[PDB]
Amino acid sequence: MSDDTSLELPFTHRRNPHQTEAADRHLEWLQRHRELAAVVSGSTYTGWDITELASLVYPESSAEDLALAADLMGFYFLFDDQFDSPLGRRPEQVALICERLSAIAHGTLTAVTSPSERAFADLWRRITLGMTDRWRARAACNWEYYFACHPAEAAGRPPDREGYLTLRRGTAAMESIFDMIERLGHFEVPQHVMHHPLFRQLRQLAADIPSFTNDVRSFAQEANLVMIVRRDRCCSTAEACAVVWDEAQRMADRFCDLRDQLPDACRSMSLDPAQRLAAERYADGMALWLAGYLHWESHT
Amino acid sequence: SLELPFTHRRNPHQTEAADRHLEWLQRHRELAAVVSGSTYTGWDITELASLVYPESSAEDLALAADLMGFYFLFDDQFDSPLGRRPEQVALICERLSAIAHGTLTAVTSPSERAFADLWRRITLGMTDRWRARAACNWEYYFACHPAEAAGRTIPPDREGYLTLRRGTAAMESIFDMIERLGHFEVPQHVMHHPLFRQLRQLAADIPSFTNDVRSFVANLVMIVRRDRCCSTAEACAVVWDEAQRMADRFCDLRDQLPDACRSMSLDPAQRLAAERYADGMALWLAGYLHWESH
Repeated sequence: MSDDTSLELPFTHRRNPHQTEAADRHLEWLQRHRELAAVVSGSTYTGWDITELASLVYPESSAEDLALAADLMGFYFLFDDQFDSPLGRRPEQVALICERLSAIAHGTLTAVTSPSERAFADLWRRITLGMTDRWRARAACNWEYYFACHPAEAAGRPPDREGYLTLRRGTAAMESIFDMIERLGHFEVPQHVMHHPLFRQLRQLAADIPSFTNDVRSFAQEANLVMIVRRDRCCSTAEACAVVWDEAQRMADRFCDLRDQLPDACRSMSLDPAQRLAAERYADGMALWLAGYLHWESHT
Repeated sequence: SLELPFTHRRNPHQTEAADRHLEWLQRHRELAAVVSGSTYTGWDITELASLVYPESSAEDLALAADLMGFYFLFDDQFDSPLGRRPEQVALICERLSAIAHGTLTAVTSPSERAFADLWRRITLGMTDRWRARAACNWEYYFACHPAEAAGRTIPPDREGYLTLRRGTAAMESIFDMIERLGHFEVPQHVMHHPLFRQLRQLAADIPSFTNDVRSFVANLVMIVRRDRCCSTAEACAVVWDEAQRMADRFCDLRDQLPDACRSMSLDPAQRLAAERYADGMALWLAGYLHWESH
């Protein structure tokens, strides 16, 4: 698929005005976590364009919070790359590593003893600043979900669609990435907005879309939905790419239809003005995340 | 009847647990008094508990009965003729989530007193790490009720209906209880392995589907019939057949469990926990389905 083509949305991406300052802060973090960063070359790391990604996906965050987003995305890209290796083919070893990382999220790790553990403990300290213990409980469970999927990924080393997508939802870390909308916006969403079915659907759709578009973008290089569809349908490669892209487009359309229905949903619960504003900041945060992500993805 | 390749089991401690459950209802009289005596016993709650957690001790089976009784009694208060104001439901439910997270100032209402008892009993013996997920799943259940109350005012959209029902059915907390009533916690890379995540979602969804077919506009049969412009019989069949397909998939996945565990080189203790977890969901399904058919 052309890097020219984009998913259709009725709004465009935005870019954080603090991108340069946050990039400088991110470079300092990489220096403080040199052992973690050294697992790939400077050229590979720059190729990822991590600070560009952070700026597009959280475009309303402060300089300090944008730097945290950058550090976080760099951790995700570096963590996972560590398993593109013979270690990544040893699920029991992966399970030990990932159990220790979850223990950090839940406050039970006795001592940090690896570069990944040290980097994640720094990030987690910063992530939980200013957030309620109640928010922290869900954020910690979503980190555990992410870490805990990695042994299955290692065991996997052609899967069925449902198994593949179930694994992908975990390894994509989108639940934590959307938890960060609250932390980087300094607010917490009212529980009966968070769990209203309109909002639960916005979150699932915006979480799923990037996994679909990423698999189309990455198919050439590469456990990929385009391959699964091509096999299952016995169709051409270009046909399989279109099937996957078009399902992403259907999800995007449904996301936007539900966003149009948000004011009626809020009024139906008689939200007060502060609750209504939180609901909008949450929905808009997921929308701007998506638009920014898609722009980054088409330019790399 | 929904078909499974294994049968239900029944807890041998049913009578003792039922007596302990009657004592709990006596202690929470104001909550219990909200419905008639014939209506409550027409549910029989301890029968359900005995069938869906058939390997629990007497003491733990009593906790399961008290919990199931709470779900029915708590939800009854929102079953008014015209529905409760959603923002009033939101206040009620925010206070209950606060109990689960340890932040409620004072336990005041009958529902609050009952839930504080149940939550203390549920958390005893479990790690704070387990409690974080269990609390979040209680919070999910409580937090869905304002949306449910709004829905009473006006058939909903299918995807939105099933998104709501997954929350109000409380199946995530009900499966959290497999660990608490079994006195074990499952290894994280078993719990989040895609085989096990699908087992859990399938077993959570099946009872919502069969319950909607059995109870005759917020109902999946009505939604299907309207969307397909089909007959009542075709719509029931669509919903019932979908339930059967999910049960069939559940059992296929359960057949693949040994290979999945070996692929991760689980040790014997971890493998046993994986089996206890999967068997717990399987027995919950078989027992529920038996109870539902009477």
